[PDB]
Amino acid sequence: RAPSTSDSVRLKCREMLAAALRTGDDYIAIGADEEELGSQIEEAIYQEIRNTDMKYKNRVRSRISNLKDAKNPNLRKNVLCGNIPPDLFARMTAEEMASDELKEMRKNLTKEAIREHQMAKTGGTQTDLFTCGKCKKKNCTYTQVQTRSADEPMTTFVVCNECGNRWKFC
Amino acid sequence: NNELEPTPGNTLRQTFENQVNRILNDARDKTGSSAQKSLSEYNNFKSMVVSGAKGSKINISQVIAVVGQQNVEGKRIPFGFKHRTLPHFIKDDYGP
Amino acid sequence: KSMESVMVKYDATVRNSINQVVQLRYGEDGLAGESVEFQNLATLKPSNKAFEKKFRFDYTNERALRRTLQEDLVKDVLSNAHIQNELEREFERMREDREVLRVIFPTGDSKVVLPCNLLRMIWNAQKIFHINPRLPSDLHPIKVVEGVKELSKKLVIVNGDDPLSRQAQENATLLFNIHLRSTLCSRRMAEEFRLSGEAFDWLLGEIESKFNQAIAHPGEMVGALAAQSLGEPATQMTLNTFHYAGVSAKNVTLGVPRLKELINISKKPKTPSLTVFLLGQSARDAERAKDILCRLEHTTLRKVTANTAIYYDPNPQSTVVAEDQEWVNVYYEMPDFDVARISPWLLRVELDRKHMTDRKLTMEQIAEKINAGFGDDLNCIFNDDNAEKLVLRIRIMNSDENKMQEEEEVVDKMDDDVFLRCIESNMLTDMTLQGIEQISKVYMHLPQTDNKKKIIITEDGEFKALQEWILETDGVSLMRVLSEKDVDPVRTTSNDIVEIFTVLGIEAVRKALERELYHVISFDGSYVNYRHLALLCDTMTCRGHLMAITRHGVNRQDTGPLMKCSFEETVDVLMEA
Amino acid sequence: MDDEEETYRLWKIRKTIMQLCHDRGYLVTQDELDQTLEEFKAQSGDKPSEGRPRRTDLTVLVAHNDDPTDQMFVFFPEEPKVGIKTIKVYCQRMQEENITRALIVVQQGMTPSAKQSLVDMAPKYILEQFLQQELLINITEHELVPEHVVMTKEEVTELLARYKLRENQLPRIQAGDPVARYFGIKRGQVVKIIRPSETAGRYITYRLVQ
Amino acid sequence: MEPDGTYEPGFVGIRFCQECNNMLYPKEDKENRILLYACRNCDYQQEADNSCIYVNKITHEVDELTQIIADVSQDPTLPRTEDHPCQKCGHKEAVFFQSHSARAEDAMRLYYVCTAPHCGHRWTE
Ligand SMILES: [Mg+2]
Ligand SMILES: [Zn+2]
Ligand SMILES: [Zn+2]
Ligand SMILES: [Zn+2]
Repeated sequence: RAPSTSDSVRLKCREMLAAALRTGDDYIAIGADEEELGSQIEEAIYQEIRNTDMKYKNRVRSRISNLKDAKNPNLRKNVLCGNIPPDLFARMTAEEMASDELKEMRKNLTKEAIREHQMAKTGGTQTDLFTCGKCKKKNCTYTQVQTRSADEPMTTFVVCNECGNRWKFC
Repeated sequence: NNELEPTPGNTLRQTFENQVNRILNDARDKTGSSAQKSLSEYNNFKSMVVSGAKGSKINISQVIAVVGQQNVEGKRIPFGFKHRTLPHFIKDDYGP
Repeated sequence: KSMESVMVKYDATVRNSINQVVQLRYGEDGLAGESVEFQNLATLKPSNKAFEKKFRFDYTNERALRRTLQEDLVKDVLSNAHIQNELEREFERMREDREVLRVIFPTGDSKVVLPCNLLRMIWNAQKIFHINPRLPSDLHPIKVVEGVKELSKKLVIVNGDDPLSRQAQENATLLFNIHLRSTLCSRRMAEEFRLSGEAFDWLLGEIESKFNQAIAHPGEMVGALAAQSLGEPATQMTLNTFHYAGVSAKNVTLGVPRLKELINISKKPKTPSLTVFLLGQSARDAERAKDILCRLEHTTLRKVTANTAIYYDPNPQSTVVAEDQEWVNVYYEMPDFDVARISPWLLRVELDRKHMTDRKLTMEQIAEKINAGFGDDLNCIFNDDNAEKLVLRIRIMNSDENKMQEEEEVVDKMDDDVFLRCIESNMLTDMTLQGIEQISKVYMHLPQTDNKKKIIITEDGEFKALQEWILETDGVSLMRVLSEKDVDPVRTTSNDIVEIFTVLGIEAVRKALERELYHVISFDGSYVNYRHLALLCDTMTCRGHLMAITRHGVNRQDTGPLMKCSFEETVDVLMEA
Repeated sequence: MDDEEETYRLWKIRKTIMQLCHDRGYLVTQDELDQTLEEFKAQSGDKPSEGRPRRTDLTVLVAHNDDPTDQMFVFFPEEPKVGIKTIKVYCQRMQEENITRALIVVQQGMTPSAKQSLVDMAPKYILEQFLQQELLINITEHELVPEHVVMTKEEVTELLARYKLRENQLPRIQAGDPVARYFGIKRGQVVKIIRPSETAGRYITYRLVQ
Repeated sequence: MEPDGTYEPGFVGIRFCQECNNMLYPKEDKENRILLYACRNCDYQQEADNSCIYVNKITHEVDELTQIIADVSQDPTLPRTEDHPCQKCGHKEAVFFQSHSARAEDAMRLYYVCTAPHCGHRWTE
């Protein structure tokens, strides 16, 4: 039992959602009432927006398109078998609900790679020779600059980044 | 083979150029460290470096062990010619 | 030529030629730069238990011969209640100073320049008096305590019989005074230095004489002296040599080119940046940091777009692109009346799914952003996020009622395709989706496993450091980056100076400018004594507005014409005078 | 906009101006100081966005320095750019209430005639201008900015005397300086700046406003 | 349909005028759903074929086996390879090289050109 509406627009949006659920006739091998469920979906959406706004229409329409996916009928089957209530369906569980293999894996591995673009980032000049005179760690850096010179000859300057300590070969 | 896999904060070209520079610097430093050790106590050269009179460890490295990667403007020798540094080399030779 | 007129005056406040005050005692402390030396501050001692163990003079003394060691005197003073309260008066003050000193040096560095090396002098007392390091002494601790009070009074650098002057005296020797008291504590003398009473007496006389000698001489041309002392290491090392470090370092100009950039008060630095710090979960999680970074990163639609196309399709319900046909099924109810009004010229955009993911942006936010920017005229619709191809479908609408060729259409019959290119030109170049203003395509995501940052205090009292994420950015909009959520509004800083002034105000420039100068000098490895740098920055800010040391900076100063003519502009200034 | 993030902004500028009022010496509740966004969301009822006030009603009175010169008033206009007309109506409200000092926090830009007229009304009654972006944070908590203390005219008299100076000989600070603006201090007055130091450890300086 | 369908709708600049040989521009017929291309200086007009008149940023016209003219193989300063089997002829002697373009882009991928007269065939690896 779901509340009917007297608005022409809401009624039409309901049959469109029912029409979207009728795709592939999956509802048949379950025998569920896709029109009532669609009405509950629409009502549940309405409970959040409470307007006939574009943002409501877009949200319904994006629900519709995601239900119309030919690459993932198993999502629709999951909704049709009542494993996903309409109030849940009202809000996405994923940025373009794609759970049930294929796209979620692809989206996840894509989430791996874009997070991979930060990981090490990039660091370390890299000699790891001398040991620090403060925090006693051997992870250290060296500078080589100005040759010959007059009174401050080319010396090896060693800095411990690890605590900003700086010394020379001395 | 296109299998190098760029470091998270560089392009593929920059990663390669960073990586060879890391290895060739690492090479000079190992052979450099090796000669300072192989030297004895009587080497007057060690007496001038150690007192702090003139020169440095890297100076010792350069006369006896190996001079290493020359540089200009902060990177390896430029391709003065089309895809070569001197006419003597093959085109697009990124070796040492 | 800028500093030359600055010198110590006989009341000791350093002033320039027109007699304006630069500092109230030279280099903030009255001490000349010839006789100061590096010293360690014992008192930054890590654990609270070790500090209490080391410094507190014991009263719970062992019932055994306990105390006849080190001193033969304590048999005399084991019973005095007053001596117990007075030492407790000393230790609580030390523990209070200890708290003040942590605020002074947030970096937990214990190396400071001071006059009169107290360890070496104390070591000098043991040497001369021939004090056995393992015998009982005749020294009295109250003598030390009162002697140290007496010695502090003796160490006056400027007279103070006045409460303001008395306060100016107390803070202007604070760092030396805590150093003195923490080193010359009763337990320190007793447990470690073993000095005798006359030995202590000589030690007071020595610290007294060398400290008084150390003070700066009024008359010194400290302005001239400071300018050459900074000038000299600038001659040394690195025209423009590069130092490979982390991901960054196409960053901050190094050396003399940075000295010129900084000192000129450049409106257009060669490499402006902000070091942004993060808070909450965002200070320890990579993905959270990714989210804040995304909001910050100035991305424009052009950066995001994979492809564009323009198509001739008057009626969607017969689309020239047969594959688009399903969105028409999808979008028949999308304002169904004005499909009779939309122009037959079509714009189509294709978006990359990986790149769109990295910005974590949604298609509806873009449609709403572009719709809001251009207005209701620019009619936008978009696709299902789960499609393998990402597409944005754009037409252009009008105001319906008013467009009936009233006169000749106030557009001058501009071609509509061509106007659609102008929409595409501007739509890409202008649209600042999520990212707001100019920090450019360039961000850096750094782990500070590097330097001396993100350190705090702990229940142990020690300066356990954190390792946390920070964001280096090539950018200038310091003001907005502070305003954003999860960005630490305390530590976030810039290498730029003109922007620091606008946002934070003249005192913050004095600090940041000293830090930036300090930073170039440390890189080049050579050390410059702090007084000299403080004096330069103070000379530059005194007027209120930043005084670049160039003819458009220092030659606007209300100094006399005859000085200003010998600088650069010469004839023009004499003509103007 | 029409989003909760806006509330956070309104909340955050409210926190900053309250700290500013507090730092000028005015009496304010510590509970107001501690008031979080979730508390605010109920305590002012920032509704669900669209409805009424989150501004005109956010408008607040503050009245507490220890010396009873009586109230200060803080106003948050609605429109993106405020015209002289709204300032004038506001002026009528402050006059009829007989306010002592007004702080105006504007949404975006400023009419140049409004700034001018704001300048010209100053000798009669005194009047401040802040852009909202400058109040989205609290600059006084930044790691670079030292402790500023406004001095009372008498304490300055004692300062010039004890050093034997003249006001002109002092170091200077712009009137239009962000910290000067933040205290809302007027031209001619002196501000005492206290700094951490690498040698004395603590160094005290003074600045004349001009 | 499929995402495998190549992206070449016909960029197309020239098919200029047939009479005075100047450039054609699109222009509308609201009456017949037809695009027309007209010379601006004459009355000549003709319908367009594709509704496409402009695209930008294929972002990947990788240009890997195009423009690279086969005569490149005669160049003595390019590295000959003993690496065998041109993919067309049963003969080794491929000449190879990086990028050779300022969009260098960042490519490190080798391009191989067979050098014996039986091919001229080129291919990436
Ligand atoms: Mg010499
Ligand atoms: Zn270290
Ligand atoms: Zn023609
Ligand atoms: Zn072949």
